[PDB]
Amino acid sequence: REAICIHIGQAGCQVGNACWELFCLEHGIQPDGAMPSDKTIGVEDDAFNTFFSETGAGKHVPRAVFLDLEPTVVDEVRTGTYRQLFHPEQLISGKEDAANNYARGHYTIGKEIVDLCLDRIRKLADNCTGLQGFLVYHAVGGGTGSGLGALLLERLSVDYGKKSKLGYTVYPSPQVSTAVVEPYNSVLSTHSLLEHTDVAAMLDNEAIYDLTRRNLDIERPTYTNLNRLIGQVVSSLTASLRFDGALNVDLTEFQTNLVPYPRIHFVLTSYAPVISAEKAYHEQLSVSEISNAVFEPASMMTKCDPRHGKYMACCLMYRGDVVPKDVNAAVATIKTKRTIQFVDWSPTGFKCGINYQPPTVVPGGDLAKVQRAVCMIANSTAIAEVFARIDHKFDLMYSKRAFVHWYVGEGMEEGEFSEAREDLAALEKDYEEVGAESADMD
Amino acid sequence: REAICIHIGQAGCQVGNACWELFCLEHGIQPDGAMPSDKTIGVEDDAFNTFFSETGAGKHVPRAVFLDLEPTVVDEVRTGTYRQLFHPEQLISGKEDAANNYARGHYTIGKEIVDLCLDRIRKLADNCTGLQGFLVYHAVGGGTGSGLGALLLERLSVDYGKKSKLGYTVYPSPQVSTAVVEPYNSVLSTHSLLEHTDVAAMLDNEAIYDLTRRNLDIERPTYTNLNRLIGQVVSSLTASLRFDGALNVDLTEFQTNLVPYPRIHFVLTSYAPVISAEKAYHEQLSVSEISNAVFEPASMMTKCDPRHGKYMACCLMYRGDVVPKDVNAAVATIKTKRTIQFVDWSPTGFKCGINYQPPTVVPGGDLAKVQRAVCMIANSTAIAEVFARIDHKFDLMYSKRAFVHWYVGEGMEEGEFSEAREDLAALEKDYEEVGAESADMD
Amino acid sequence: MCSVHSNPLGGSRSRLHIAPQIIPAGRQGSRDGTTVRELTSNHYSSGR
Amino acid sequence: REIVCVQAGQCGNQIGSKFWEVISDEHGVDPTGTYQGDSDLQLERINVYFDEATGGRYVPRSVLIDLEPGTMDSVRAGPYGQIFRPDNFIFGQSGAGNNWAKGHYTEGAELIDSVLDVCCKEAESCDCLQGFQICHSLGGGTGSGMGTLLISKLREQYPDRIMMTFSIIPSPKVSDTVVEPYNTTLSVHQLVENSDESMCIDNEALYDICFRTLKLTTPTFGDLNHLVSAVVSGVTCCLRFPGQLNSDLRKLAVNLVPFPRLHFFMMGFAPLTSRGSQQYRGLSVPELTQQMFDAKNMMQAADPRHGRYLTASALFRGRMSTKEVDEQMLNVQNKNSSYFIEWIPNNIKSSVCDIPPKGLKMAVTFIGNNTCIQEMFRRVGEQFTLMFRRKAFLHWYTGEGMDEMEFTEAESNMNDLVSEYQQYQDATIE
Amino acid sequence: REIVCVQAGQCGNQIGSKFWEVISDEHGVDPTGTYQGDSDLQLERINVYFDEATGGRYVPRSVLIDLEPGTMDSVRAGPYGQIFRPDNFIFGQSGAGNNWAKGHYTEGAELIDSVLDVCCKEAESCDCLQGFQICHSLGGGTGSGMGTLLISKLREQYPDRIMMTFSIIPSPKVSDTVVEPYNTTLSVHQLVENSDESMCIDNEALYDICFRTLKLTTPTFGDLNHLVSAVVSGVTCCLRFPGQLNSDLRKLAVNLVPFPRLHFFMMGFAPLTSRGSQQYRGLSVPELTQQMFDAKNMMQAADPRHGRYLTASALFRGRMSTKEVDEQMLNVQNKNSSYFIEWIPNNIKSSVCDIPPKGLKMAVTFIGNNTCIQEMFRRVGEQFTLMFRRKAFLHWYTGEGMDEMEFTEAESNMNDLVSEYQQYQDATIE
Amino acid sequence: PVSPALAVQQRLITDMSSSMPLFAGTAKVQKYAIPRYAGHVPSFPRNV
Ligand SMILES: Nc1nc2c(ncn2[C@@H]2O[C@H](COP(=O)(O)OP(=O)(O)OP(=O)(O)O)[C@@H](O)[C@H]2O)c(=O)[nH]1
Ligand SMILES: Nc1nc2c(ncn2[C@@H]2O[C@H](COP(=O)(O)OP(=O)(O)OP(=O)(O)O)[C@@H](O)[C@H]2O)c(=O)[nH]1
Ligand SMILES: Nc1nc2c(ncn2[C@@H]2O[C@H](COP(=O)(O)OP(=O)(O)O)[C@@H](O)[C@H]2O)c(=O)[nH]1
Ligand SMILES: Nc1nc2c(ncn2[C@@H]2O[C@H](COP(=O)(O)OP(=O)(O)O)[C@@H](O)[C@H]2O)c(=O)[nH]1
Ligand SMILES: [Mg+2]
Ligand SMILES: [Mg+2]
Repeated sequence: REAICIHIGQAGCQVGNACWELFCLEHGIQPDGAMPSDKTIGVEDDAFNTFFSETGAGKHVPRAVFLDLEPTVVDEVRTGTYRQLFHPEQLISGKEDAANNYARGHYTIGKEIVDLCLDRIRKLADNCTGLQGFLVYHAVGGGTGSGLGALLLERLSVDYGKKSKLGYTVYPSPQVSTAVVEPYNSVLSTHSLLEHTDVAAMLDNEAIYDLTRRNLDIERPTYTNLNRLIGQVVSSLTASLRFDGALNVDLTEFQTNLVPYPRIHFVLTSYAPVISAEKAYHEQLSVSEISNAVFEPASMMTKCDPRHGKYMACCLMYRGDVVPKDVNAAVATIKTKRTIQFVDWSPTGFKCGINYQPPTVVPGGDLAKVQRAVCMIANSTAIAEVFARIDHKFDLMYSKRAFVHWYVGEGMEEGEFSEAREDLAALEKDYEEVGAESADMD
Repeated sequence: REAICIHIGQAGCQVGNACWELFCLEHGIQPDGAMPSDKTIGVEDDAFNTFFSETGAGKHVPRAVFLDLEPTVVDEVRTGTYRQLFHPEQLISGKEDAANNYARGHYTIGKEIVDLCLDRIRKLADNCTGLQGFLVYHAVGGGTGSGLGALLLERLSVDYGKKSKLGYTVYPSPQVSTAVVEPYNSVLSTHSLLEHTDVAAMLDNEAIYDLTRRNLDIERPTYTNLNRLIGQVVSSLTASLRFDGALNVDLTEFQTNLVPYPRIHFVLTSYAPVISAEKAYHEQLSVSEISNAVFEPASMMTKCDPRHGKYMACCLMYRGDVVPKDVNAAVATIKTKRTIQFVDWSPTGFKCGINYQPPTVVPGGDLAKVQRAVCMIANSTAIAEVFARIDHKFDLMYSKRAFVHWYVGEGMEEGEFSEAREDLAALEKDYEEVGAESADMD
Repeated sequence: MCSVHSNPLGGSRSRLHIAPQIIPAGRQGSRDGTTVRELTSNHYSSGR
Repeated sequence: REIVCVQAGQCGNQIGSKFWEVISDEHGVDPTGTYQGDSDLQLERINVYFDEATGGRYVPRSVLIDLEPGTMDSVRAGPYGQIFRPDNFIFGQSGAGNNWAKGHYTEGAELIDSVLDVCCKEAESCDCLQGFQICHSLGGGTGSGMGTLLISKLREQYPDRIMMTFSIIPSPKVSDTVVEPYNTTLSVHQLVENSDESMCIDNEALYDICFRTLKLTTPTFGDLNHLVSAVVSGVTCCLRFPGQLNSDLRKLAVNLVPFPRLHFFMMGFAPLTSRGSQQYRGLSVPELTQQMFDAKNMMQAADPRHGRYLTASALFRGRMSTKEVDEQMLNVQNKNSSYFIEWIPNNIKSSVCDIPPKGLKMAVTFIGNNTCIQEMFRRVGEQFTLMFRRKAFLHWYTGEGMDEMEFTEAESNMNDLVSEYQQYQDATIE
Repeated sequence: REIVCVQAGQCGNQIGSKFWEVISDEHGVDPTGTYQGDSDLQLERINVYFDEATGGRYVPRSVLIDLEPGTMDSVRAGPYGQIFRPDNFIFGQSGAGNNWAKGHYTEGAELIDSVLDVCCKEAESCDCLQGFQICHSLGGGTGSGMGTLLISKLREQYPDRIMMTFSIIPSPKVSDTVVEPYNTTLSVHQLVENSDESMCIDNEALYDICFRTLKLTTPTFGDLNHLVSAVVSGVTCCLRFPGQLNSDLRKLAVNLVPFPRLHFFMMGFAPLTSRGSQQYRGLSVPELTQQMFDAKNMMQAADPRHGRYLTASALFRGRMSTKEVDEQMLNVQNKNSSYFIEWIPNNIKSSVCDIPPKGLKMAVTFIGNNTCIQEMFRRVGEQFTLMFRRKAFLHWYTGEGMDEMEFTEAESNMNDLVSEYQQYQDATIE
Repeated sequence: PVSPALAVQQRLITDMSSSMPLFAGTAKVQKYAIPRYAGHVPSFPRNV
């Protein structure tokens, strides 16, 4: 039933604004937390409970924290339109940023802020009766997102233990780039994140830019569009908790079905009817068409080509007016295709979910309104190509110690670079070994 | 049941406009794709399905793609009257033309655009359940028609395999000409077309001009008249799929009946009651007179004289109020004539079709309204004269390599000219050998 | 404006429909009243 | 004694539709399936062609097969189409391509198992099964290939019963299809081994019947299919009504076939006469016998004057004296004695049935076994030999998979059948 | 002679709700619990499934168990949900996670004492206890693991009664869960030791039933669960109504199981037919018998034509002659004699009950013991061997605590079950 | 008061967008042509 959201740094807070806008509009909570008197129900219902709690006077308040080291974005939330929705104590802000240094966030500055965050998360977890996981939003390219996200996940993993923690992560794009030191921060983040997360979903801004140029007709996209798409994805994945359906899906079954070996937990995400309003009325959108679409690389939100690898598991979430027989026929048709390949040790490759609530349309939004949608999370060996280019850029800079004095001044041993680079080398070798066919039957 | 239309270049798109205006007017679809809301016939018959698919809101959309390298013609379609009929993705346009170079279309420029075309054709073919062929419209005299027609038919022939491909093709007229380099493009086109087409329909602009001068009384014809006549012919051949009748003819029956040997697939087309409104009320129009008409040389839409050859097979399509006894009496009367000769290895020379739907009248049109019509497609050795004249013009130009430096600079080996010229010479020898009359008595 | 969704394919809880003025795109599925108890119990559909 | 009908291809389904119209009319069954007849004699043999469904209804025991549902949709849309059982309509998704090899080998084997399953379900419900009845054309593609395939399967599964076929064969004049000789030769090769008795109809003979005898100004396929439905419904009349000298399909086979390969017969129906003239001349057995032997009333292009009768049978419907029947058949055999094969002492079998078709006082259907059928097979073999020497369209059939040896075998078998007919025609006794 | 029902997991609770709808309808029980029936035949055996609460009411002897209350909240909101006793709903606070080891070992041992306490309270209240009835899926997590845990405890506590299960098993074409082979293998290992009779259903077979026989355009899980509830309520009909030849679950077991390991059966229910076709065919014992053996009407993907029947049972409901039943079962055994194991002189048991379900004149449910079940187990064992060689997802199960030796034992036991079916298939008299 | 007509549905979502000034000079804002248009479209209100 309940889930707690943790938003870290700039990308995570900005994506949080779009997420909570969407969750409000789907349940019908006004921006000030008061349910309108007209939104009546024939019978008493609980679906909001996943994301909101009531104080008893009937105000709604959400199960989230906003964490940042710079004030500006949180002060923007405090002075914006949603001022009354959040509890003011929940919005925690420091004095100064981690300046693109993982070392500054992890060692110097986050060490002061981390205990307030832990006290807030404890205060949330005490007001629950069926907590079933954490959702975390951050980017690994910047300093505070990497360093404080790792430190906070470590503390959560010791205090709460077995409870599942699912991360949504913005990785450095393969040729669009924003800062010079991105490879170092992403490697050092990924080293800590490897041990202390159950599934990690990867996003690249270049893919969402391509998707908004190609499918939508947007020449000049901006971060609000990307954040609204991410919010739609999160709403699709969490819809299985909130509404009636034929095949529900709890967050622990994702971890059980998608992860074959404990290090092999990085997954690809895609969404089918990303379409504009003018195109949407010229075409039918049957189950088999959107099922064929999600396997095409034109549907993906991460810049990787799955034709260069093998699938291990797929999880397909259908929401809206869909009937199971068409899902079964579609998956059997996908299985027939010759350009889609599964590793021979994974014969039962698919997980299905079916929910009756169709995707919501947001007034300022750019997606059309549609009766059905499907969302996919999938595990594939193609991801090894994504790590190899980051490792190559790391090797290029590190061969000459290009920036290391900043990291060493803020508290880090030089040895930590070599350890992380060796761990990522071992992850590459794991992806080489898992994909090798077993044919020694004699 | 279903057929997919592919329109390439300028002639093929302009003929496509006439085709889809006509097919709309026969079914009754408004230019915006919506069925008339005040029409209550109740028998919502399936006949549209051959050419249209439904979105579900009751809009109609057509099974076609428009392919061009220059924007202007597709922008004319985008800004015209039929804007709402086509899906915008279906209308594909490049940046720059193939500049009358087959080599430019095939090697340099079409190679970038071709993958979008294949993705659209796949998206159409996936939304079918009894696809029974492709209809292709292009001219072989121009650069994009030659280069993209060859490249696209080759790719379609590998990917789709056994599915039939029927082309309607505008060839360079025997003395009317539009560009200097027409012989080179026609030779290079015909080399590819030999391997990768199931039936080829032959057209010459001089014949349709002569037909519009002699039967209609038009001194100053323009392309809209020719394109409306071509659209009527295509509607006559595809009418057998769409309406009830006494003797139906499936598209595979054409290939079985018309093609004796796998290279001898180039066919002549003619149409009988092409008549003006003022003449139409002075004459009865019985079956036997129009059957005699389709065999008169004043009726053909290709500039060839059938008195210089022998027929191998004829396919006669009757539409409208016709009775089988009149068809049988007419065919027996034709068979009696001494100036009509069939090869001695083809004793049962005729195929018949009889359809109940009379030809449609177009509001701006110039043809009269008539209760019956007949359309003929026939295989005859006379076609060898058209190739001989193209090859002679090629030999005159090729003796000095008159323009070849453009083609070699734009990417083609000089050797390809000699190969193609030898292949068309072999096609001439095939038509010489098949027309041999031999005595097995020996 | 908001309304309440119907439950044609199952379910028992009410669902919220947001902005009914915007007409959804895509094809609506084919539906009929033919169910499995109408077939396995109503043999008296015709009183011949 | 119940018959199961199979209708194959466009020609077969349309003639079958007209046949079920004629039979449903004769037993007074409404198109809703309700009995509305006016005599117990109609009800007492309804089981022969109809099965009884619950609460009054009757359903016709027929299987319809085609490769595109266009014909199936046309017959289901017809005025009596509703009577047919929905589960009995079998169709595919792609055509025969007018190609025998496609219809027999590629799309045939895919659907054929479902047709045999339906035919067995229908056959095993009968308390005692009589022969099967199949209507198809030999010149087509799915008609020829799947008709002969189904005949082979039913002959393997029910070898002790009767196999009856009504078949349309290409006219020498009406060329409706270019590849007619191949399909005809392969189909006759299958039929002469598999069939027990096969009836052949030329469209040209029906056209000449309509224009000369009935003087119709503008005939249509409804008239030709009505004439065919009349003879088809007439041959079985003695199976399902009383009479002074009953007859049966097996008794017809035993009296008409001297040797097992000589089982191809001509058909005729006598009281065809225009509505204006009929008031001036009453029906009588001399008049019926005169129309019965006039070649104008025979449904084949071959003329009896070029051959000899081995055997013939006449089935009379109506209230009439047996004496007139006996003396007419004796007088016709004695007066035209040169055209009857002399080593059989009496060539004509007669049968009398009490119930005539509605609106006629009397009627007879005539079935004749005459050697002139050899001229038709010779014509088909000629067109095949002209076409085969030049490999005129063979690549389509070879692309489906046929070995060329099949064409030479089928040609050889047809040539031996023509030779055997000619040998018994010109035999003599010294 | 009263049965106690247990419903476990999502599939089990959903099928159970529909089953109790069907049973409450058959005995005329209002959703308030008041008896409103219209014949004494309904009342005189109401005790079999219901207990009587004070002032009129009846309560159904069923225990509902699940690890997350979502399903229970859905069933409680349904139209009949109120009838269930509040104390009979047992639930935890976190899901099974689709993991057998979690469902069996961690939350299983936490909840199991309260379910056993409720089951004992219900059992010791009976004056004479008949077998238990359990509904669950084998591919899931809490259904398979906790269902088999509870089955083991009840078999320890009541070893002299019968234990009967209805079970849903993974389709051959598409998986709903990635780790299905492990959960299925471990559950079959538990069942083959503990169970007396186990029934198996493929969701693919129900889809093919709906599409081919009923021609439904848009079937839903409600239809599949209605078919299952129909067979489940049909098997017990002879326990609770009069008839000419009474039968009982123990009598079924004695006639169906030749050897104690061979207890896995196929199910079918006959008068399935589409609303368009129903006007065309009346019900009769030959029609039901012909449809009953058609593999189209069987609720598993394996087809009888690849195996042989050891034994079969047919339970008929309705007013009918015994002569038609015995002679039909003889004729079917004689005509298909190669498909019946020859060292048993008669393979089919029949039973006849006077009272059909409302609105049907007659019905039969079919239970079959056929060797083709070996193909399903072989397929599951293949998928297990592919997954197990690579330790594909094993760390979850080992982290809960399972030894790999359990996996090797379960694989060996399934392989021996397949071998035993194959050995009895190819046995001979010699 | 949104009408259920097709064109109103096609352009209603575009009209309410929060990034209207950033669409100037593109093919979306030209109401007289279908999207992915190729010809010139002005970017100043006097020309528009
Ligand atoms: N999709 C998306 N990406 C963003 C957004 N904001 C920043 N990014 C990307 O994330 C990376 C920058 O990470 P930041 O979030 O700015 O780093 P930070 O958490 O602020 O860390 P500090 O700079 O030390 O405060 C770059 O690749 C940006 O393109 C956003 O709102 N949406
Ligand atoms: N019937 C008809 N013929 C046309 C039409 N337009 C051009 N042609 C003929 O087709 C040939 C020219 O081919 P084009 O279509 O112009 O070549 P293209 O496809 O535009 O190729 P590019 O020049 O490289 O763009 C000449 O013989 C013209 O007479 C037309 O609209 N109708
Ligand atoms: N008498 C009659 N002949 C027909 C009819 N329809 C088609 N034919 C003839 O049958 C032949 C065509 O065979 P067809 O039925 O099309 O073969 P199919 O394609 O296998 O079904 C030609 O000789 C047609 O003239 C009909 O309704 N009545
Ligand atoms: N027939 C039927 N099958 C179901 C239903 N619900 C789930 N299933 C199937 O059961 C399997 C999933 O098992 P599940 O009940 O979710 O296991 P659980 O998580 O332990 O409760 C899949 O094969 C589903 O297709 C239902 O209502 N009816
Ligand atoms: Mg920052
Ligand atoms: Mg051009």
